Amino acid sequence: ENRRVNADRLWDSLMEMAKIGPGVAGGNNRQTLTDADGEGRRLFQSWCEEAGLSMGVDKMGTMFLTRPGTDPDALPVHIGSHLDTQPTGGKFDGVLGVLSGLEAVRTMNDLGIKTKHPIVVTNWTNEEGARFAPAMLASGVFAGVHTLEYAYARKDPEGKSFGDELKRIGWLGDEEVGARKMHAYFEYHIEQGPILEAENKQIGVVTHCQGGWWLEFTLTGREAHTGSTPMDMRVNAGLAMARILEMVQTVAMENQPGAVGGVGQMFFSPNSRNVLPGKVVFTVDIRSPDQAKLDGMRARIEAEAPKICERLGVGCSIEAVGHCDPVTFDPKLVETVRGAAEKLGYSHMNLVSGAGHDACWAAKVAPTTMIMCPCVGGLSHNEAEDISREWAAAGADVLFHAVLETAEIV
Amino acid sequence: ENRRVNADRLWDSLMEMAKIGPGVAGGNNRQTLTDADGEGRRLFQSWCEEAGLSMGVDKMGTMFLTRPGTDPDALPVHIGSHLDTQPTGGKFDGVLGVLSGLEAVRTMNDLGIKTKHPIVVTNWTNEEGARFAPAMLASGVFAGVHTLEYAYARKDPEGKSFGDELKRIGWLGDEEVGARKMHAYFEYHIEQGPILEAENKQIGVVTHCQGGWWLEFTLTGREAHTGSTPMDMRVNAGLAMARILEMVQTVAMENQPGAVGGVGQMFFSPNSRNVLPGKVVFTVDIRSPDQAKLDGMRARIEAEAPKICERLGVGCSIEAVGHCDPVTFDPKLVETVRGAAEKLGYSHMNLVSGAGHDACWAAKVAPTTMIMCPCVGGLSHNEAEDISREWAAAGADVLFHAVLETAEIV
Ligand SMILES: NC(=O)N[C@@H](Cc1ccc(O)cc1)C(=O)O
Ligand SMILES: NC(=O)N[C@@H](Cc1ccc(O)cc1)C(=O)O
Ligand SMILES: [Cl-]
Ligand SMILES: [Zn+2]
Ligand SMILES: [Zn+2]
Ligand SMILES: [Zn+2]
Ligand SMILES: [Zn+2]
Repeated sequence: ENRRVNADRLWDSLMEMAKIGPGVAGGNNRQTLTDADGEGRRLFQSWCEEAGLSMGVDKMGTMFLTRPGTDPDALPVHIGSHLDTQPTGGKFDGVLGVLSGLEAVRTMNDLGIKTKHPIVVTNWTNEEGARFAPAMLASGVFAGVHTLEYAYARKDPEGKSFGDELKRIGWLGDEEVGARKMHAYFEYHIEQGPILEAENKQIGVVTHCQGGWWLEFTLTGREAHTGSTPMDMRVNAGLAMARILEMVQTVAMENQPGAVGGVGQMFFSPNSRNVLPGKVVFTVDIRSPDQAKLDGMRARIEAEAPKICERLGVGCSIEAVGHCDPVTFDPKLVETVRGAAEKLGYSHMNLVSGAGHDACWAAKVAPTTMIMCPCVGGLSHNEAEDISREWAAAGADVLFHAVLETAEIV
Repeated sequence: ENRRVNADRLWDSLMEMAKIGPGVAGGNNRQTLTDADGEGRRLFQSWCEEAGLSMGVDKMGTMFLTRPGTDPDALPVHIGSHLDTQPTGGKFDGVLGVLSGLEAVRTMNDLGIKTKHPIVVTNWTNEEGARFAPAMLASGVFAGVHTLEYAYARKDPEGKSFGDELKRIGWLGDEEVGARKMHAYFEYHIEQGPILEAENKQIGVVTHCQGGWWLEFTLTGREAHTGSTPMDMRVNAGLAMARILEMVQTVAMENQPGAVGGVGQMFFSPNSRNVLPGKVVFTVDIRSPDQAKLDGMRARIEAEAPKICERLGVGCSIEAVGHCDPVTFDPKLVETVRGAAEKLGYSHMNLVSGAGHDACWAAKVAPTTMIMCPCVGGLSHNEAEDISREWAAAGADVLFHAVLETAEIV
């Protein structure tokens, strides 16, 4: 209640990691299994070892940095997030949670605090799902949602497989994925939504996570000349994609509040200015806090889209390339978080997470919750993503205390 | 009337060139200024020199192969097309006209025919405008529509410039672009439309070319998280693009008959599945045989599209990256072509060309017309583009006789 993390030390570690794999506007382009990700993992590794943590790496490249407890038989409390970013990443999505875990350890060392349960700072591979789909791939293997082989065979847009890239940057570890058992899992993360800033609250007590689908459409047209083909003879997969995006906007807007839909990825083949496309590939991202509502939006998109296509002579094929159902966080750990906020005198409210997180898969296999701090305009997945020294430190303080309650001081 | 070209020799030259830069389905991917194009140009060069033609090359890489006439004062009759293809090219778009020119020369040699006017077989650089926009770039320089510098600075999607690529494959010539004066220019080309096949006509007597615009849209959104951004806070340039494609389909359909509108090329940035795009870039291709109608479709697309975008918070920027006005071919050469068809006993009808061609720029600077043969289902810019030995030869015969009438036998 007096005991606080070092704000300047946390902040300084965030500005140092921001320099690894810079974007073009003061954010980060440090995507999974690139060289810059390798550099980021090594920097994090070295900081952690100077803090007395010992490293284990699983076959999905997930890094576990351990601070032993006083009971050698006791299961660990993990503090988790990701160091991998979007191509237009901010400095804080993922990174905040991992380096807050480090700061909590450093503070314990500064105060010579021992715990019953070990504490394990965790960096999951390919949270973002920008380079290889799905998102939360490593934590999904951990929870048994995906096989190792399935994960290894994911390809980026240049055709490189996840497995090979992991091996290339040198982070294929020896531990079986998901062989570690957790006593509890905590994730500190920026909100990525406008609510905490708009309501003037310092801490978000995360109760639930909204679920989502990634539906990948492959539409088949007929390559043909854009100048000499009569309109009544075109098989236009581009127009079909256009009508499908409009229909997604309608489904989302007919399902307010608590529903989003949209598309961020799109490919045309062969992508010539005077050739109607033979393939159009894109991903629809739909999400709701409410399972039945999410099921209903999916069924509907999947029924209406083939009819848009059939009206145009266009072939339509859909694959789920990502899926997380809504999650309810562990009520006991939710109280610990609220309690830590109150003990510390920090304004707080409950919150549903808008994004998915590795925490959502962690909750399959262990008591789990999350903590959020505010971010400016709820902007995230943009280089302009912004938090203050003061916001970051507040939530880290809450993380510190929640973890100590759960790991048990001696 | 007895004198016909060698159908097996023409056809065999088409099947030989088809083996250079193969596609993935028995067409061709032999785009401008690739190594495959270098190889195609060299094969054509060697066939022409075996036929006693002498070569000049301009600074745009256009190849002029000359057969002398007996009048020292007389300007040449050119036979023109292109050997460069789309990524999903057929074996016949462009190639038919260039190798028919060669076949006509070989037949003149076989019959020992001399002409008053010299004959110049012409292969123009970057007709297709698939790799570098605009289309008909070299012939455009020739007719004075584009500067040499502007042409050299065109970039492909990987950032290579036209100028450098021309130099690399070894086709930068020494002649000033457009220094040659032509007496007349003829282009034999497949129809790329269904009409000749459907009407059971062997020869298309081309009277006009429909004109067109390439309008390149750059839409500006805000990169944002596709799960955690509320719908009322998204600036969705993808949805804006979707509504613009639908508006184009409406403008085209409301301008029937004689209007086409469509999109073959599209880029999203940064093209991650969970990041709404910051940039969406695409090209709208609009065409009409009627100038006022084409003008009107452009004004309308250019007025309605910024309003679609402004309603979504999206910034809108439009640049013309290609333009040819409707062309009326030289009526005297049109009669020569009709006459050759009649002399030979080939069924014929008039046609407006759906595509643009180098012929359209040639017509700025010399009497010009085109000859078409049928193609199956009017399918073109597709590897499955199809003509028969019999169709190809008939139109070449008409080319031969039209050119002889115009160049004048001795
Ligand atoms: N904070 C963050 O990196 N989160 C990702 C993870 C995710 C993506 C798709 C999905 O279906 C479930 C989770 C995001 O929601 O974009
Ligand atoms: N041979 C061929 O396929 N021709 C091209 C040329 C063209 C392109 C754009 C334009 O505005 C005018 C002409 C096509 O029609 O796409
Ligand atoms: Cl090449
Ligand atoms: Zn995250
Ligand atoms: Zn993220
Ligand atoms: Zn052509
Ligand atoms: Zn073409």
